[PDB]
Amino acid sequence: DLGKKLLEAARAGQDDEVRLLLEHGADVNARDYIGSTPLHLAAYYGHLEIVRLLLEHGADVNARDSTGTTPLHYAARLGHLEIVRLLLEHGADVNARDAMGWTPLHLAAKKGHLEIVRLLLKHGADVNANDHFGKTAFDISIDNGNEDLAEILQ
Repeated sequence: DLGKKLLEAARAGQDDEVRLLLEHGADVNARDYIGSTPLHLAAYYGHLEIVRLLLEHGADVNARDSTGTTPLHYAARLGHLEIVRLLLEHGADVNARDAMGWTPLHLAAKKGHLEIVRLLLKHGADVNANDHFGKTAFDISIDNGNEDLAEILQ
């Protein structure tokens, strides 16, 4: 159906094809078999323009897949700064927790993405949020010995 096509196009970074499918009425929140939406896949693969088009056509900014992962979780983990920025501006839940209890801040902390960390903090990320391991993003920075991040967070 059109939603399957939309999922594939979003994943592939096909700006024009996504716009075409949306204009022919593809379900903007179509789900794959793990509950990914197109916005998840665009966030994962770093397709800014596609995230923009999807939001414009009423994509759920706070969709969760079957594991509780949101698009912002992917963008934060995979280092896509400008996707983090756009998602945040469209109302992404800065403190969403995935199945492990990780917020975007935790995930950006794990991968050492300093500008994402700072941007998350500007938009109200909870520096005291504990994951299911009992760790804050600051604990993670101390466990990775990432001085720059620990300095930002401490």
